[PDB]
Parts: sequence; structure tokens; C-alpha cells
Amino acid sequence: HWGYGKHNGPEHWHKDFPIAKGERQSPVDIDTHTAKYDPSLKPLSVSYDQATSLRILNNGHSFQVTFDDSQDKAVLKGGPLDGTYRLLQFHFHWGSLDGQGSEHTVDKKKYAAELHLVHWNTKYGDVGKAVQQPDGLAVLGIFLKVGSAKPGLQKVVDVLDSIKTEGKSADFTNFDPRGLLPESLDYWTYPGSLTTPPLAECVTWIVLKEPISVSSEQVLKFRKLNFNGEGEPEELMVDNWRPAQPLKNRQIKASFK
Ligand SMILES: O=C1Nc2ccc(F)cc2S(=O)(=O)N1
Ligand SMILES: [Zn+2]
Repeated sequence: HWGYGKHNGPEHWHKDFPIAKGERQSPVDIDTHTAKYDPSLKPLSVSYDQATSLRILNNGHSFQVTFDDSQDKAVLKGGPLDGTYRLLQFHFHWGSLDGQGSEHTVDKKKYAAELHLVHWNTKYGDVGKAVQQPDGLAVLGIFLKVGSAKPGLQKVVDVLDSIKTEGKSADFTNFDPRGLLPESLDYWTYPGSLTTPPLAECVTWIVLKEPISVSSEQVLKFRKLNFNGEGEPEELMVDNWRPAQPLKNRQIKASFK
């Protein structure tokens, strides 16, 4: 029922999901002058060499690439995190125009898109249990700006025409998510939530400072996807981002000076 339209979009979500007005909702604006360097933070450990991708699919809100998380194969550790978080899936949020599309903002600047690499805390055994815990998930967020092409994204872009409509999926094995990362792992971190229903307050957010560049042709392909299912009226999948939410009693910490 929920979506991104005028009658079912983010301003309506609180009716079915009252946590939408909660104390640790995401995304947020990152005020770079107020975020404080925290020397007690550790370097991120992004260990994706053994990642096993499985499928790519259009879920009617985004497209996602899924991974085998039945073993410690692609894991996120370190930084603000305690323990080991397994990569489950990645997906994107993007705009109808290059000046909007990201969920997090940086000094109110919106990027053209935002990549979320979603990981869950193995101490909770499965992702369904993890989402019920304040430290159950860690999402690595990466901004996209439009400029040069990202070679590691092209294999994704080239298969999108096969998952145009909600409910479509395809095999997507042997994809290396390391090709989506920027050079630097400098980051901001804060406690937050899922950015779609159920908006559960279970996420340690880790937002990289360095955006990746993608080409206009790459992002244009995102914008040709459909929110609707096959044989329904075409509504382009664009502007599938939640706007920044109140920071409330939270501090955003920087890993870098
Ligand atoms: O739109 C989003 N929906 C999600 C849904 C489930 C998650 F586990 C993580 C996210 S997310 O907060 O990374 N982004
Ligand atoms: Zn997301």
C-alpha cells in the first residue's frame, strides 16, 4: 500500500507505521560542521572478497541484488560496530533529476542517488531477529554523483531491462560489490532506522564521505524501471527516496578529521 506517490508517500507512512515519528529515524541531514571527529572509532573493515551474489530483482520500490548470507562470506566489521555483520543485499534510491535522489544529505545537498549495502548482525542468527534489535543491522551508504561512468556498476545497469516491472527477477551470480566502493572509507555514523516501512529502529548507519561517480547513461537506466507490474499502467520508478528526518537526541560522528 505504501509507496512514494502523493497519496501513499513518506508523509503518509506514520499512519500504518507510527515509528515513522520515532526518536531514531533515517535518513538525516549530515551537518558537516557539527559532526564531531571521534578518535575512538576504528577503520571500517569491508571484506567482500568471498561475496556470492544470487539474484537481482525489482520489488516495486527499488531494485536489489541479493547475496548468500548463510555463512561469513562478505562481512562488515570495525568502525562503530561490535561483532560481524553479513551482507544480505544492496539496492539504490534515485531521483527523476540529477539534483535529487539521495536519502541522506550533506549540508542539505542531495546527490543523484544513494547505494545501500545492507548487513545484519550474526549474533542474532537471522535477519528477521536482527531487525528487532537496536544494533541488528549496519547499512553502508554511498552517494552517487553524475560524472564519469562507474565500471563496476555497468553489469547491473545492463540487466535492468530484464527486471523492468515489479515482481521480475533474474540470475545475478558472480557480481563483485567491491567495484561499487569509492577509494576512501572515511565515514559518518549515527544510530537510525530502515528508510522504508516498517521503519524499524535497528540500523547503525555508516555513510561514506566520498561519493562514487556514475554516468548520465547509467542513472538514466535506473529511471527506466517501473514501480508497476507487467501489464499495468506504466509509472516510472523515480524519486524512491525518503526525505531527511529530525535528528532529535542523536550525534553524528565522523571517522576523519
Ligand atoms: O529503503 C531502504 N529499506 C531497507 C529495508 C530493509 C533493510 F534491511 C534496509 C533498508 S535501508 O534502510 O537500507 N533502505
Ligand atoms: Zn535503502
